[PDB]
Amino acid sequence: PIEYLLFEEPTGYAVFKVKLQQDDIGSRLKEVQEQINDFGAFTKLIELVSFAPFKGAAEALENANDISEGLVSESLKAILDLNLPKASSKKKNITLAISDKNLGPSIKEEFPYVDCISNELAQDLIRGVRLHGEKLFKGLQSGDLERAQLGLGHAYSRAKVKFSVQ
Amino acid sequence: DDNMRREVQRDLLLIKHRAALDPKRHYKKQRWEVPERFAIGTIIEDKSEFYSSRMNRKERKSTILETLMGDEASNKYFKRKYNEIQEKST
Amino acid sequence: PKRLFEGNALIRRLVRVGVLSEDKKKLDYVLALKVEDFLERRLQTQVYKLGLAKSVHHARVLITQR
Amino acid sequence: ARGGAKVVIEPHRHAGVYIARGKEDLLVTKNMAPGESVYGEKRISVEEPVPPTKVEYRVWNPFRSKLAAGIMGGLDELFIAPGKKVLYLGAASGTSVSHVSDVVGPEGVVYAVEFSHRPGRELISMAKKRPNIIPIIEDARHPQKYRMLIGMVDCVFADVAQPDQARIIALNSHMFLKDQGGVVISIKANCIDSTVDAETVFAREVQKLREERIKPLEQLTLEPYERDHCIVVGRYMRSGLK
Amino acid sequence: KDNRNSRVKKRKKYQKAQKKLKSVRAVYSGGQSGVYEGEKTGIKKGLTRSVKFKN
Amino acid sequence: LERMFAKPFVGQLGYGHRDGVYAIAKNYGSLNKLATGSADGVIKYWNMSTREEFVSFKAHYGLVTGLCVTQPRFHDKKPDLKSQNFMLSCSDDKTVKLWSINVDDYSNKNNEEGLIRTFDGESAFQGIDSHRENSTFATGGAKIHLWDVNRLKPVSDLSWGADNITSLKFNQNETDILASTGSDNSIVLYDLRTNSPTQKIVQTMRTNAICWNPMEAFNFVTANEDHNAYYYDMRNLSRSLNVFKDHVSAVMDVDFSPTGDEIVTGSYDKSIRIYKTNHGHSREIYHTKRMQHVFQVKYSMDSKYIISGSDDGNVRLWRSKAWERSNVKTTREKNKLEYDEKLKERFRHMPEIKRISRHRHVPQVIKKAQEIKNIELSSIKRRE
Amino acid sequence: AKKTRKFGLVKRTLNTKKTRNIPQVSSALFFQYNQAIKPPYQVLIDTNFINFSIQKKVDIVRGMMDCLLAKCNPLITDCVMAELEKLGPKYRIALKLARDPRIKRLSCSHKGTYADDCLVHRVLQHKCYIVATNDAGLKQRIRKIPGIPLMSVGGHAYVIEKLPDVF
Amino acid sequence: NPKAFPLADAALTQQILDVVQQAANLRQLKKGANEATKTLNRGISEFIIMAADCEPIEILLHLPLLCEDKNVPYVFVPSRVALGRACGVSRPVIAASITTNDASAIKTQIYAVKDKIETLL
Ligand SMILES: [Zn+2]
Repeated sequence: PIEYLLFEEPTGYAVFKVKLQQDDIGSRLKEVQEQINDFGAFTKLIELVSFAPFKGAAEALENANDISEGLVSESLKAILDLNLPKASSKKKNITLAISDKNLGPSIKEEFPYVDCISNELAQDLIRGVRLHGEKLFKGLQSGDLERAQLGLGHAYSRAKVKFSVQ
Repeated sequence: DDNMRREVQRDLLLIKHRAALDPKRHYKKQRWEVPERFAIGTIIEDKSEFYSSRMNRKERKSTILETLMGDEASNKYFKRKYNEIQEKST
Repeated sequence: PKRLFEGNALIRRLVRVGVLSEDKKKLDYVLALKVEDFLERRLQTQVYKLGLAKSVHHARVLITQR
Repeated sequence: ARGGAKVVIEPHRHAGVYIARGKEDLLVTKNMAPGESVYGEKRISVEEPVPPTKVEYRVWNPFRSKLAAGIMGGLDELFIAPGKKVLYLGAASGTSVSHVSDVVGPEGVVYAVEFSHRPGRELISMAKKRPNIIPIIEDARHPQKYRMLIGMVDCVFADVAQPDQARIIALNSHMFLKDQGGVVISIKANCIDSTVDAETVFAREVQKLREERIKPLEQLTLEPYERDHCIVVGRYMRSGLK
Repeated sequence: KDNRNSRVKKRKKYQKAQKKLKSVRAVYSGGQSGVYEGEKTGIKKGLTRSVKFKN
Repeated sequence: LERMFAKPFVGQLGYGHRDGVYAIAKNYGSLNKLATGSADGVIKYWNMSTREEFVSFKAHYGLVTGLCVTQPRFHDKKPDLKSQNFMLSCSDDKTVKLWSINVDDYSNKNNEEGLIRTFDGESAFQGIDSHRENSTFATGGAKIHLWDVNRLKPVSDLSWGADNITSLKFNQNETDILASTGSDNSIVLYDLRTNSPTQKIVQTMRTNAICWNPMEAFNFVTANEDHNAYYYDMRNLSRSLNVFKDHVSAVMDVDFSPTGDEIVTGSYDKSIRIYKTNHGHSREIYHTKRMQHVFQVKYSMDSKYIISGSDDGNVRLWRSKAWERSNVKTTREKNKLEYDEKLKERFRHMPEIKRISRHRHVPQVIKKAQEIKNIELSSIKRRE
Repeated sequence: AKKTRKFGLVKRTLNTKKTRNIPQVSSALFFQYNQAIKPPYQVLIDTNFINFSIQKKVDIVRGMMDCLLAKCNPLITDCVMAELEKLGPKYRIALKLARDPRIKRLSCSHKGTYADDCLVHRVLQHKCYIVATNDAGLKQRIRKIPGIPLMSVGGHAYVIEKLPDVF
Repeated sequence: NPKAFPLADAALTQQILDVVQQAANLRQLKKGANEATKTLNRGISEFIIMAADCEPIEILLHLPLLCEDKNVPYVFVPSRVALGRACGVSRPVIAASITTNDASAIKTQIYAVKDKIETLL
């Protein structure tokens, strides 16, 4: 019961709809771990649904800072509001797989009909998505992830340190 | 390649026989067959080691063999050792 | 009662000898003691450590030299 | 020794590093920003054949780089290659991350991770003179705090001294380390268990790796450079440790 | 004379054994003394002095 | 290919229990979670996805005789069903204890770890189960008591007469029907809406355990010490629907697959057997040199796996069908596999195929016991 | 190669004729001293050891305390545990012992279940343990290793062999 | 000011200054910013004590860089004149280095103070 997952990226947020569930007990087995590595089987387990790209470098930077501190940004708020179905706020909440335990509560207190998950299974799904990366986007236009990462890392670190031209 | 070939061959042979340049060094026992590639080069100090390790301008010789010549204690030790090894050969 | 009396005696004896540190006042650390600890407490070692001597044999000699 | 003698470069066994022979040998890596030495190390220059260009080398100082000491002692399978993306846990400054950069080359990247701010600042400077490094000044116990910035490294090298070293390594390897990945750990026994001794600390830490699903491959006690240190090379196996 | 005095014989024996140990396995002595002169004794490419975890 | 791909054993759960396993209870809600308990007195709450354990309480001074896993319905509050799970141990030293477990299933918060409540008893308790969707448990010691979570005194007394009661089980559907097994080798159905025992059958030997089935709601199956498992209809208790046969010592536990068509039994002989509800002979036998006296068996809520607690102290877990790897299968492969199964169901009874697909290797103790038992039955039959 | 050809060539021969890896020595070891085994010790238990202990009625933990006058942390590897298990029902008592809360278990990523091989590797690798047994073949191999103390069971209580500080 | 971040309280200052005087007596202590930096370069330092009211603070503030680069514990204490007394010299000292020597009598003290410094870091 892992209906959706959220994946943050240097160029914006992505949201995937889980199609099948890998069996929960067998997860430590050679066979399911290999299907996470392989690309053919990961597509059977996951299809992308949404992708909101960041506006510019500054907006990406502050968004990464808020992800670090564990808050929800305006952009994340919007994309979740758009993708996630509205179930009853009392029974049958919708399951979303995130990467950060500390991100959980903020998402909840913004969306009381969603339930975050960071399990062994959800961490495996995040890992597979991160491994395959751009092949999963079916061609949706994304910046070069590696250059994005270099720029973002440098900006993040300079921000924390207070690097100065003086 | 086959220019500067004589000088580079001398340097390579010297390095292969480096165990005998000094009575005080005693390197580990390795064969050192000549590599397929290499590129002899210069060592550059930092500005902060000008007395400790910076070498000179007039002691800068274009080859390890000729700087070995320029050093003097090496020269007298070599000529001595060669003298007695020759007298034992004879 | 026997354990308590005799054990406390043994621990304070070792602590005052200097073998055992203050913070390890427990019979378990007593079990963890060793020969190097006792030798480190000997006098010649202490001279050499405090610096009145230059070697352990210099120290030995001094001590017996009065 | 002195910065005049003439040396003979040569390839090492490990792709990416070189041996400089002479009256006495050295370990070297090709520079990437030729013309500057990041921490004052004597640095070789050769010529490469329009006028020929000058290619510049740098020297590993084994008493300063734990990886250098490991290389010089002799590690069978080092996992840092001339094209691979390496995560680096604990880069105080360029003293060894710059050399890992020089050995991964222009293709592979290197994610330097540090916690404090002063060496972080100089790490930023070096990392901006060098393209491969991306510097991250986040704590190394919170990969979720810097997960936007790293993707699927090939091997992690670890030089954190913290006692909870193996937990740190497990977190970061699970979260970013590709499968069948390389892990190199630098263990400092005094700074893990100050009371019990070094062989005990090593055996304990090796078992902790064997727990967190890294099959350790080899183990080296790097003596004549550092006192009571070790580096363990192991393989993240992630699926059937057996 | 190393039989006339006992502890002298043990002293000299210990010094000799210290040297032989320095031969058997690399021993830690201080660290770098001057500036990094270079590995005075030679780098061997194909030795691999490390303990391997067999299966 | 089936014979060369049958690889049942899939792995065990951590380092195990010190002193043999005697209580297992799967969480009927989730799928990772089970709770095991040992004659040491130490109960553990396993995460089977990672083969790890959440906690490990030293619960009781004596044996742990029963485990239930649940969520209570307190009236003081509503304990978080999402951050914590709850577990209920039923001990031999006259206590019942309710524990909390901190479960990582959701990531949706950020104290109160263990032993929420203790229910003192007057007797030694001997089995436990908990009526679902009502938070009401029932414990069989010397007289079965219907307890509520919020009252420390057993709410209701159910007992035919003055006999102790070995074991209990509620049923899955029409959930007010309880069945119980008593040591004057009796099987007694209880109903909770009228709040009374309902009927009684007495067999020739004691029945160790009973499981309703979760798809028919009036059939149950009892593991019985005369080497057998008897499958009964509830409304007509005069006769057994079927008898499941192929064990060679006391049967010790049974469980229904949630699909409702297969049964898994574990005996005091050291083996596991899997049956289909319609046949009456074993489909499959699981056995190891390191597993002994299977005392507890639980079939998994995805129907895919089997957990077996054995008194060598280990909680192994096996595949329900020894083939079906857990990976996801490309549609071509899936069609080929279903085609395989259909074809062999068609030709099941041809002599060559039957010889090959029935050849399964069994321990020498079971082989010899089986031929002896056959000899004795022939003897009985011809003197008759 | 005929016989006379071979003989002739042997005659003529007589007339005419008249990456590697060498593991580093452990930094713990003085020449054979092994100065890295200070109390509290760490003892790798073995199957033979458990069974002989049951035979001679010596407790594990208190027995090693007696033998060494220190604390002894005993450790059981996965191949030692699985060997006891396969031994089976007749050794139910040895297993209920070895599976004690104080016997901490250290795992392994190694093939099959041959505790001899598995043990000898541990002590080749680390040299902070002391091996416990009564098995002759393993005893011989461990003696061949330098500086590894060997605690056998014998007589009425455990004996220890290569510890300089047996007392 | 967080620039002198780890600043010892009264008790830790007591034990620090006591081991500083002990090391000055057994002559395992290097006194002064420059000599401290020299020991730091040579990697012979067990740990570093600094003053917290230097005029100004940066002149020794350079040290924490090398300290936490090479993993050598460092700690600030309130008064440089107190540090000078503790060292046993006629003039106020601002930064001193407790060196490392296996053949020392004060071994266990230095290790206790270094333990607590690391905990505080
Ligand atoms: Zn093993």
